Amino acid sequence: PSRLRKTRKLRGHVSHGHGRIGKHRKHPGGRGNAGGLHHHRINFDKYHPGYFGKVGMKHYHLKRNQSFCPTVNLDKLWTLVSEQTRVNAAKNKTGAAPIIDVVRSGYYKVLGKGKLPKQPVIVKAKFFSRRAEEKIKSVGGACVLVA
Amino acid sequence: APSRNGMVLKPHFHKDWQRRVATWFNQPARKIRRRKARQAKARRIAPRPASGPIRPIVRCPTVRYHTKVRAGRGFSLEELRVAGIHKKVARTIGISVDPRRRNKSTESLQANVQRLKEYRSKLILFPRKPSAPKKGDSSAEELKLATQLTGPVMPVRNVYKKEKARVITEEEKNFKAFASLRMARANARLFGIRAKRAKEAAEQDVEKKK
RNA sequence: UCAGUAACGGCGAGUGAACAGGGAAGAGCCCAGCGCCGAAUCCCCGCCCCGCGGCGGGGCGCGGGACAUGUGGCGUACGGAAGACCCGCUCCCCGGCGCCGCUCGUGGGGGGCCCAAGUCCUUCUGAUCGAGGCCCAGCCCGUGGACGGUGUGAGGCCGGUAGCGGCCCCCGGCGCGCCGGGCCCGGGUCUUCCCGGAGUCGGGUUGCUUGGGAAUGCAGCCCAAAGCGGGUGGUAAACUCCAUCUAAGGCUAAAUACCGGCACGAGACCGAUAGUCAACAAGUACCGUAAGGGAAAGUUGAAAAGAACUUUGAAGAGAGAGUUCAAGAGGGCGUGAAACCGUUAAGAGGUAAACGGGUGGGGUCCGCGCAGUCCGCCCGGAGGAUUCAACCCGGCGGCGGGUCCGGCCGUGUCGGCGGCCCGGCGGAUCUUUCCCGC
RNA sequence: GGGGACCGUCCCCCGACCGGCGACCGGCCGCCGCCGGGCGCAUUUCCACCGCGGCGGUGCGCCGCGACCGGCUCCGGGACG
RNA sequence: CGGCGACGUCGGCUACCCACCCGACCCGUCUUGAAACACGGACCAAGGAGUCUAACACGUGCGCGAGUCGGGGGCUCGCACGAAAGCCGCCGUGGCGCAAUGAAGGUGAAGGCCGGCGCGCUCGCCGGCCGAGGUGGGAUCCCGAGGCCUCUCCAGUCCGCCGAGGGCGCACCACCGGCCCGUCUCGCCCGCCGCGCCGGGGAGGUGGAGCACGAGCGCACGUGUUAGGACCCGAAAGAUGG
RNA sequence: CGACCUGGGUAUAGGGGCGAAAGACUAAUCGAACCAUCUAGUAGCUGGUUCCCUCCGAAGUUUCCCUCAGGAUAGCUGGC
RNA sequence: UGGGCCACUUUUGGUAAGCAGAACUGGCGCUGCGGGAUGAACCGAACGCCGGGUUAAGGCGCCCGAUGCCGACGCUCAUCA
RNA sequence: CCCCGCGGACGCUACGCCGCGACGAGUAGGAGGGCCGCUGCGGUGAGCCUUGAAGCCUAGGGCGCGGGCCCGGGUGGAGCCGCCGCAGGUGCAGAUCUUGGUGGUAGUAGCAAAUAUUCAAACGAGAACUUUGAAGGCCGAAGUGGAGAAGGGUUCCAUGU
RNA sequence: CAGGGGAAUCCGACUGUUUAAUUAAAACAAAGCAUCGCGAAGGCCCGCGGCGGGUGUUGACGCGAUGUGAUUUCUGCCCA
RNA sequence: AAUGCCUCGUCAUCUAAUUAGUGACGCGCAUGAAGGAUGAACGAGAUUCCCACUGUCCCUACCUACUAUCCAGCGAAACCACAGCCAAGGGAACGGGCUUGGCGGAAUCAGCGGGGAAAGAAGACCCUGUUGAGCUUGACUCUAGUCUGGCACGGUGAAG
RNA sequence: GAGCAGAAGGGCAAAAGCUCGCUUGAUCUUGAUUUUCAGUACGAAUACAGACCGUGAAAGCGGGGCCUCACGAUCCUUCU
RNA sequence: CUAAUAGGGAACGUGAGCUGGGUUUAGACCGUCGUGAGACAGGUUAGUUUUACCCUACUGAUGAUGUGUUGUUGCCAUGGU
Ligand SMILES: [Mg+2]
Ligand SMILES: [Mg+2]
Ligand SMILES: [Mg+2]
Ligand SMILES: [Mg+2]
Ligand SMILES: [Mg+2]
Ligand SMILES: [Mg+2]
Ligand SMILES: [Mg+2]
Ligand SMILES: [Mg+2]
Ligand SMILES: [Mg+2]
Ligand SMILES: [Mg+2]
Ligand SMILES: [Mg+2]
Ligand SMILES: [Mg+2]
Ligand SMILES: [Mg+2]
Ligand SMILES: [Mg+2]
Ligand SMILES: [Mg+2]
Ligand SMILES: [Mg+2]
Ligand SMILES: [Mg+2]
Ligand SMILES: [Mg+2]
Ligand SMILES: [Mg+2]
Ligand SMILES: [Mg+2]
Ligand SMILES: [Mg+2]
Ligand SMILES: [Mg+2]
Ligand SMILES: [Mg+2]
Ligand SMILES: [Mg+2]
Ligand SMILES: [Mg+2]
Ligand SMILES: [Mg+2]
Ligand SMILES: [Mg+2]
Ligand SMILES: [Mg+2]
Ligand SMILES: [Mg+2]
Ligand SMILES: [Mg+2]
Ligand SMILES: [Mg+2]
Ligand SMILES: [Mg+2]
Ligand SMILES: [Mg+2]
Ligand SMILES: [Mg+2]
Ligand SMILES: [Mg+2]
Ligand SMILES: [Mg+2]
Ligand SMILES: [Mg+2]
Ligand SMILES: [Mg+2]
Ligand SMILES: [Mg+2]
Ligand SMILES: [Mg+2]
Ligand SMILES: [Mg+2]
Ligand SMILES: [Mg+2]
Ligand SMILES: [Mg+2]
Ligand SMILES: [Mg+2]
Ligand SMILES: [Mg+2]
Ligand SMILES: [Mg+2]
Ligand SMILES: [Mg+2]
Ligand SMILES: [Mg+2]
Ligand SMILES: [Mg+2]
Ligand SMILES: [Mg+2]
Ligand SMILES: [Mg+2]
Ligand SMILES: [Mg+2]
Ligand SMILES: [Mg+2]
Ligand SMILES: [Mg+2]
Ligand SMILES: [Mg+2]
Ligand SMILES: [Mg+2]
Ligand SMILES: [Mg+2]
Ligand SMILES: [Mg+2]
Ligand SMILES: [Mg+2]
Ligand SMILES: [Mg+2]
Ligand SMILES: [Mg+2]
Ligand SMILES: [Mg+2]
Ligand SMILES: [Mg+2]
Ligand SMILES: [Mg+2]
Ligand SMILES: [Mg+2]
Ligand SMILES: [Mg+2]
Ligand SMILES: [Mg+2]
Ligand SMILES: [Mg+2]
Ligand SMILES: [Mg+2]
Ligand SMILES: [Mg+2]
Ligand SMILES: [Mg+2]
Ligand SMILES: [Mg+2]
Ligand SMILES: [Mg+2]
Ligand SMILES: [Mg+2]
Ligand SMILES: [Mg+2]
Ligand SMILES: [Mg+2]
Ligand SMILES: [Mg+2]
Ligand SMILES: [Mg+2]
Ligand SMILES: [Mg+2]
Ligand SMILES: [Mg+2]
Ligand SMILES: [Mg+2]
Ligand SMILES: [Mg+2]
Ligand SMILES: [Mg+2]
Repeated sequence: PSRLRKTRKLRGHVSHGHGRIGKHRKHPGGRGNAGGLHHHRINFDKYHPGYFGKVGMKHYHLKRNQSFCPTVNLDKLWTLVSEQTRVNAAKNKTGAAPIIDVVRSGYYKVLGKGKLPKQPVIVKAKFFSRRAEEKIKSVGGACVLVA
Repeated sequence: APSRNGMVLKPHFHKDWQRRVATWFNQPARKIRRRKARQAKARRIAPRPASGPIRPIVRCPTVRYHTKVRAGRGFSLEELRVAGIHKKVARTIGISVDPRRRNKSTESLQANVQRLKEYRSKLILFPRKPSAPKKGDSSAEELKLATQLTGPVMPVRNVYKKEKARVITEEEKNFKAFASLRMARANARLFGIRAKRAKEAAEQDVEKKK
């Protein structure tokens, strides 16, 4: 809605909000990121440190699928299965522990943020972290690996 | 000129973009046109499936999608050979065939030949001349049971084997997943240099004994 | 979508793909070569028949020519061929005779002609399509109340509009019996054979190009191949393993593009200095030697009914008269602003006008101005009339009622009698220890 | 692969008790109100008029005057310490 | 309380003309400074200048919420409106968010209280709990001695308000610890179908756009910046083809 | 009477021609013609920038810049 | 916005300057109003539209509001006061 | 336990209404409000209108701080507006602005290069300018003469206005 | 119709040409003088390109490139 | 000297008087040899003097033609914030407007050139711009053409 | 009233000056801070901490010069 | 020569008053400077001087207001001198 804008209020005021002294000129200071090392150096150094220069090794033909590896934390681990699975496991008299295959749910690596409930569980994953494996074993579970 | 905090922006509008702008006001018309063409094609191939030939089961290539299964371009020649369908006859009964796809394992091969056999059982082959049926099918079932299937023929579904809860054994509890992964990475990294050092040690052993 | 990413870049400004994934569409093939087959092949010219609708079929020719310096059939990297042995006879594509299902979201297309209902009553007007009405639940039709015309503003006055409405003419691909010709064996196993595109690849260098970075692609020049070879495997090189394809010959629909063209439909667009330059005898008039540049310009009225006739003047132009609802609409004529000008009326005037504040005078208008508001109660007087209250009958509402009686609503509560046949949908929960694929 | 079992939500019911009849409603009652018709026909009720009537509100057609009260202000007399 | 009231007068501070007193230089603009001997402006009419797209940032409104979003496609007589709307869910592919850190190989966010053991060796094998630590502030909330009542007192019935103190502490802030990745210094252990130039662990500093019971996603609106003709008009020039 | 004047026909075309030379002339244009297009070229520079009321209300200073008629930066401002 | 300028006082260069450059506070710029005849900056005072009262700085012969007080004391004559 | 009276103003668009106190300068600039204004769309006003829309004019009556608005009279002759939302090519005094029109200047500058006209008549409404006659002059054969090229293109010739 | 004349100084020898539209000159040109290149497979030059083209239907008494500027008289020194 | 700053050089001559002219001198700021110096004729070339001649002047007058002027007819343009009497003041430091004073009388005609810092043109001088263009050059970076080497076209025999 | 390398100022006496002896703290590291300042960088500097050392009997002192100046990003190169 | 041949201002008065000798465009020559293009408060030569009809001022020319109309003869405020 153009009826809600400053241009409707700026009718009758000669400079249209841009000043009488400095005016509204075409491109004072350059076009785009002009002069980022010369007369906009303070702005670039203040708000974008690290902007200029190269760091690291370049790698041609990066295929992101090769490095695709989504992760899930142990605090969200039990949400990959149904509520019924966890409840039945909790009230199960035997030592039968449910299997959570995180690859089926769409994750490859199991990270170890958060704590687990005190229920044995078999977790299938491509990769584990050290603390995730330790926390899975501490509740009496097991970590098995898939490819 | 930059103004306080912000994001360094790089718009790609330095190249007379206003001469090449693709508006989409013909998108609803295109949807209508494609829909009408689909309906006309389905009418044209009257009892044959609307979506087209049956496609094979195919596993997606890379490490990101290889847990997923989709429809392929066509059944391989090895699949058709061990299913017993001629490669030049399949395309007339509506089996797509990809002559350039090979089969690297037997599980995919067997899944696709079971797919071909199930389709061949589901097929209703009309006689070439309706008065005289040579070897096509029985008129009793082809008179009533012949209707145009909508959607893909036997759509490819991703099957997940259900894992029943089991008692964790002591071997599973004693398996060290993180250490196994780290040692496997190290072994794959150092396999070649270890072999070279073993060869050099063999040369050292023979020169020392000699 | 990846992705403003990998990468490129005075690594500055800036530039910048691909693969995988999801879809729209989906379709595959042909030579050369190697071989086999008595050149099996092709063009042309004559003569005969069937035809014409784009010129084909069939037949004859001691009729020409092309072609062994290679035509045709089989065959092409997915292997192929020939012999055997075994198995399956399974049925191709053309152009018509008559007729369907009449071809298709209910005609396939093109063309032509048609198909509902007020000009009813009273009125307004110059004219009306306006306003009021039209007993039976309401003027009439409505599968039609889009639109346009008509003297106003119309569903019913007219054209149209709706309709798996009607009639007529023409055109095109779809099945059956037959017609005329072609029309020739397919698969599986084994054996024996046969297998490929060269001044091309590749390398050097130069120039351009790309995101392609010790060189992505292209090209020039020079060098110049191989056959368990060759290409690619995004960091130059050597060795090694592996993966993947098979270059240097060819064809191919669909999805896709479309500011020119033919024909349509529509719009929260513009409304004659706007919108195309062009609503109009506009790429015109006109300008320039030429290339080229390039306008302005819409509106009487319902109907010309476009002012007969008289009169002055040489006429332009007038005064009368007349048409019209209106010429205070009179052919650049709807309305007809401002600037500017003429006249009339009022006022004023030696410090240029004009202006702010405050009064005064005059003028034009306004006030139904001109004996100045209404109304509540009470008092008095003079008059009317149903009837005032209270009771009776009937109807209707408001409120309340232990639920007085129901019907219930929320929340629990048991048997689940009741739902995977006699209710559903889900679950990453268990199973034949009844049943269809190892 | 089916077909079952179980679980979780549901959809209708058979039912007892619980809060309420609610802004989900009917029937009865009780009170109240209104309307219609009777009766009531006159010290009641209502209608219009008159008085230069009284009391209330707003307010005078125009031009004016006065009074007292209060707010602010400028002055002037008198008296006391 | 008085006067005056229809063809002459009554009221109308606005509005027309005129008179007088006081005040009053011509606007726009650049500028320290304009009435300027600074520039533009004879007059009138109509036209005439911060727009749209894309991308960000913050604020605000809405919906859903550890998710959110169908925008591309498809399905619904194909079509007055409707090129709209509706739907899909094994169309959520994908985007953004839910995880950071390192150049990379890669690695990748839970601790506290109470016990017996080695030597409770600045500590390894366990048990039991609880589930993101503590300090100082901290809206709100909770308790609360004691008071506030009636015609009066000896004696309890039920709750209302004030209330010194005390408590649990939201968000947020400051500080101290803790955890994750990089990198240094020191150091002793552990693991094994690969005993290795293998793998894991600890303590103390330090670098990170981190964690420490999520806040995002989509839509709309505003503002600001930017690329585009970019608020409007304006060069001297440069290039291509005639 | 001459390196004379002049008609017509021809030739030379734009970074080119032609010049007894003045940067002269090349269609009233020449120290680079004219026409159309790229092109709405760029401008830190000049001019302009359209309704009302209410509330708040500056700066001409610091640092850096081939910076000195401009910017970024801090300050001063407003809004939430 | 990033051209500033002015005044008291301090202060540098300059013979000086309505010159150039600093410090401090105020002002003008952005600001009208009373006074200084006139005037960006001086003196007083800052502003919504009004009535009454009273002041500031400045004035009170006439212009021009106000001394038209029987104002007080002196000084001064200018043929450029 | 209100009852000879059965009765008792207004209010409270809660985005409303009421009370009290202080305050009010403003360029550049920012913000809010706008029952200010323009054009179009979705709703709504059982809106308005040929018994007169828009537009325009007006010494007419008023309202609002204002932007502006309403009403009367005239002219005009066919369409228009209010409210709730939506959307902009949305408001002009300036730009040596664009296009169009119109002033003062101003009945002014001017209609002054190449010697020069005059008398009578005719036609005619009308004669300094046309035609005829008479006179006086000029070009003075390198012409103000008679013919062509280029260029123009019907200007040539009659008749009429 | 139809020359004012004389004595000198500077510059250019003369005649010629020149900035159309402010400069007619002392500027340019000129004959004369001097230098340079070239024997054609060449000199100088054009051309995007062709063994293309101009000089050239030419041949050193000729083409091409420069300077100075009639006559007369001289034209010195310096190759760092 | 068309070349000399100092310089109006010094001397002579020309005049009453000469920053002029001519002749001469020459340590010549900074003359000079393919250009130096001469020399007839020539020149719409620059300069000085003399004779003659004259309104150039003393010192102005008069006459003629066409205008201007007045009239009939016809009929523009430039320019224009508003306009138009001054003195002083202060002020963007030179006012038509403002302050204080002087004062101010319709409508006009022929002239005139003091003002309107009159009109004409977005100053050409000067500066600025990270705006150009024409030209030059051992400015930076290139380039046509040319010189040279190499490979190819590109072969057959001998001698060294 | 000398000297402390240099400009000047400050500072300094069994010193910071002069002469000897031994040495390489002019070394290897992480942070914090000060100065200019926008509280950015560079440069320079201060106080620490961890190594390894020097000197001295030791306390200690020293990671350059008594203090105030003596210097340098991205990209590229080179070395470790 | 004369009495004397004083000094000045008025946008260094006065270019829609003139002139154009000078400086200060484009042509050209010399000297100096510069490699060169080119430069020289060095010299020399040739080089377009536009508009008034508006307002005012000034010069002259008609007129105008007032005394009823009109005419004759006069006075002198003021200004010049
Ligand atoms: Mg403002
Ligand atoms: Mg500025
Ligand atoms: Mg598809
Ligand atoms: Mg992304
Ligand atoms: Mg590119
Ligand atoms: Mg063959
Ligand atoms: Mg009909
Ligand atoms: Mg109609
Ligand atoms: Mg109709
Ligand atoms: Mg029809
Ligand atoms: Mg590699
Ligand atoms: Mg038009
Ligand atoms: Mg119009
Ligand atoms: Mg006429
Ligand atoms: Mg009319
Ligand atoms: Mg008209
Ligand atoms: Mg009039
Ligand atoms: Mg200006
Ligand atoms: Mg100035
Ligand atoms: Mg001004
Ligand atoms: Mg001035
Ligand atoms: Mg000027
Ligand atoms: Mg200017
Ligand atoms: Mg104008
Ligand atoms: Mg002007
Ligand atoms: Mg307008
Ligand atoms: Mg849709
Ligand atoms: Mg996904
Ligand atoms: Mg706390
Ligand atoms: Mg901490
Ligand atoms: Mg921002
Ligand atoms: Mg523009
Ligand atoms: Mg250029
Ligand atoms: Mg020249
Ligand atoms: Mg332009
Ligand atoms: Mg720099
Ligand atoms: Mg400026
Ligand atoms: Mg100063
Ligand atoms: Mg300012
Ligand atoms: Mg202020
Ligand atoms: Mg002020
Ligand atoms: Mg004052
Ligand atoms: Mg004074
Ligand atoms: Mg007052
Ligand atoms: Mg006074
Ligand atoms: Mg007085
Ligand atoms: Mg004195
Ligand atoms: Mg105030
Ligand atoms: Mg204010
Ligand atoms: Mg506009
Ligand atoms: Mg205008
Ligand atoms: Mg304006
Ligand atoms: Mg005249
Ligand atoms: Mg004349
Ligand atoms: Mg004669
Ligand atoms: Mg002739
Ligand atoms: Mg000559
Ligand atoms: Mg000579
Ligand atoms: Mg000439
Ligand atoms: Mg000339
Ligand atoms: Mg001349
Ligand atoms: Mg000679
Ligand atoms: Mg010569
Ligand atoms: Mg020599
Ligand atoms: Mg001389
Ligand atoms: Mg003389
Ligand atoms: Mg001499
Ligand atoms: Mg010589
Ligand atoms: Mg004056
Ligand atoms: Mg200028
Ligand atoms: Mg200019
Ligand atoms: Mg600059
Ligand atoms: Mg240049
Ligand atoms: Mg060079
Ligand atoms: Mg240390
Ligand atoms: Mg004198
Ligand atoms: Mg002068
Ligand atoms: Mg003058
Ligand atoms: Mg002049
Ligand atoms: Mg001169
Ligand atoms: Mg000159
Ligand atoms: Mg001359
Ligand atoms: Mg006198």
